[PDB]
Amino acid sequence: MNIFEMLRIDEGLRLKIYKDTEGYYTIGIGHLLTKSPSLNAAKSELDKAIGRNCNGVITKDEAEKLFNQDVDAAVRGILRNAKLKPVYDSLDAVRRCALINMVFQMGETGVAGFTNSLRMLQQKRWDEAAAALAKSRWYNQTPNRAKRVITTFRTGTWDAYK
Ligand SMILES: [Cl-]
Ligand SMILES: [Cl-]
Ligand SMILES: [Cl-]
Repeated sequence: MNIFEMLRIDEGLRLKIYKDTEGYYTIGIGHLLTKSPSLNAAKSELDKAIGRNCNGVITKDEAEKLFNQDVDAAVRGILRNAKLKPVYDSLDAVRRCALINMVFQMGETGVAGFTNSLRMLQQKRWDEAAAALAKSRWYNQTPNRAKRVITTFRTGTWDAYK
């Protein structure tokens, strides 16, 4: 099980524009196009992103090229961020995927706001961290994917995805 398989499980795969759980226009493997209400602002974002007139529809390969990009972006953003980098440095390989997950989903900034949780991860206090993470809107909005990730951090195993 790797980061790509973990996120394919978490976000699904869709070849036509769609709305995410928060109502925003998405495509492929949780690739956020726009926050804007405009289905038209979304088709343009899409074409900008693919480099073709897509008309809200893409291929699998395309969907995969975008995923490649986003995961890479997610990793480079952690490794560059002052609050995130030390945490990641301190983690084992499995818990590392867990922080990649959260960052792909909520961006660097939002994950960087979970101060206390970050602190307990870095200190290796698994149960405490799991407890704080849960006290979040994130947990309340997408509880199943959240518990999965939260379990990844508590355990250090792929149990929850297996
Ligand atoms: Cl926190
Ligand atoms: Cl809460
Ligand atoms: Cl969920």
